[PDB]
Amino acid sequence: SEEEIREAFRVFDKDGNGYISAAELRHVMTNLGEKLTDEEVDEMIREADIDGDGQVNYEEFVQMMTA
Amino acid sequence: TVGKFYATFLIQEYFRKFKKRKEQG
Repeated sequence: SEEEIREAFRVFDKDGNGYISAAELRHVMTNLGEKLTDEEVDEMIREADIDGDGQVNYEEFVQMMTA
Repeated sequence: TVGKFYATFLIQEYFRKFKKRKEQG
């Protein structure tokens, strides 16, 4: 299945565009599930968002390994 | 840049463990 990651990312998208605003993603990442570190968050959103706009694409992160 | 695949893996198992954990406790 591909819903192993993608279907779990939608559950955060409140825009339905395909890209969430880093700020929101950061607050949920170190809140829901387990507890990571500010380091493991910022760096995670850094390796993904290369543009710097703020709207990071989640499927671009999911289909990354496939790329 | 250094380990994007590693980061990808992080969320991979993160969502996986959470999805099945939510139905466990």
